This record gives sequence, structure tokens and C-alpha cells, in this order.
Amino acid sequence: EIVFGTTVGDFGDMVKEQIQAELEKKGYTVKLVEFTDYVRPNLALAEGELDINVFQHKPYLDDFKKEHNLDITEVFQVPTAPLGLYPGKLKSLEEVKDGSTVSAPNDPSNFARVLVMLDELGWIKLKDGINPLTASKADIAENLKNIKIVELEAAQLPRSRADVDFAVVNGNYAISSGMKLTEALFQEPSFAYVNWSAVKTADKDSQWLKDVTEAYNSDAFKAYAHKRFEGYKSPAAWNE
Ligand code: MED
Repeated sequence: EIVFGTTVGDFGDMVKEQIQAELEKKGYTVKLVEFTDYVRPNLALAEGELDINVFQHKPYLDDFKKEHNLDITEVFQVPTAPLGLYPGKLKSLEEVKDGSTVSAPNDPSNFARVLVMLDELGWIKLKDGINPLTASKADIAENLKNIKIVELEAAQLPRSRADVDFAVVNGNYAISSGMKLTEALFQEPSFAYVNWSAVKTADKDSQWLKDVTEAYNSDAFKAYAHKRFEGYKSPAAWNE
């Protein structure tokens, strides 16, 4: 029995609609546990409540496992809903004003993504030569449009659109709140945040993980993903 943990929505649908049957064909049973937050899944994995989770990108994982002393590691990538800047009280990028508010996730690896996006938009200017994966407020050279960044817990970002001019929303929460990726005013161009599964390091060589990895890389899964998850960013290894 393989116990998966995912965030609600797209990553759990992948298990229930495609992966689970592929693994049952090989004699496994599958249990899915879903989470509404980003903090519990790696802790449940490390404590043995999960065998594998699918919810995070590698910058998040690298930071989280180091901070909390978790002996876990990434395995394979999965199709991922991209990060986007979405309309809030203002409906178009050209409407940005001096002092416009932008809501952003408050954890460091996802906050960096917002600063890189704001620099790409020309709303702020980051210093030269920084590490984009750890971009922080100290790396801002000039806040060109005096953007006020409103930092929130990531799950709160869809609801923040009533309170801020623009909202930068993680794809999993955008999808699960009924937002459409095509409604974004600007989508992150990077592929560094295509999400990874994670397991306890002790399990990296297990036969069950080999079978899970094959399930997420099958022709059938790719065909399903391309239809069910249009506009998602693909694993690098799919070589699309
Ligand atoms: C926990 S890392 C952030 C969530 C991830 N699904 C993303 O690519 O936005």
C-alpha cells in the first residue's frame, strides 16, 4: 500500500484519475491524503504517515528539508500549474499605479518568485548578479513603482483579490479556487519551479518507488496530462 500526500485539486486528481489504476495493475493498493497547506506534507512524509508527496518545487523542498532537518529527497517531476499575476481591484497591467498593492506568498522560496516577476514587469529593479531562487527584499535595488507587497499565507491569495490591486497566486490554489490560468495578466516564464515528488531518502531505491516513477512517466500518463492539464509546465525529462 502506497500512501500519497498531495495538495487538494490537480495533484490529487492525477492520482485518482490515472496513477492509482496503473499501480493497482501491479498489485499495489493506493491511499491518497490531501492537504490545504504547504507545511504539513513534508512533515507527514518524514514521520512515516506518507510514503510519497507531490506538491512542491525543488527550491521549496531544499529550503524546507534543511530548515526542519528532514531526511527526504526529490524523485521525479510532475506537470505543474504555473505561477501567475492575476487581476485584483485592477484589471490590466497598464493600470498599475505608484503605490499599487500586490499580494504575494509569505514563504521565502515562493516570495523570491514574486520579486523576479515584478522585476520582469519593470515594477521593481533587482540588484545585478543575485541568486534568483533566494531573491529577498534586501536584493531590491529600487522599488520603481513603490509597489506595496502584501505577504500572505499562500492559500489566502485567491481571496486577497478583493483587497489588493493584483494577486500573485500559486497555480495549485488558482486552479482549486476556480481561477483559470488564461486569466493571468502575466505568467512566470521560468521552468525552475516544475514540481517534484518527494520521498524519505531511505526509500529512494525501493521497488514501489520505481513503479510509481514509471507510472508518472508512461505514454498513457503523458497523454492524459496533455489533455487534462492544458497549459501546465511539463517535467524536463519529458523533453518536450
Ligand atoms: C510548496 S511550493 C509551491 C506550490 C507549487 N505547486 C508551485 O509550483 O507553486
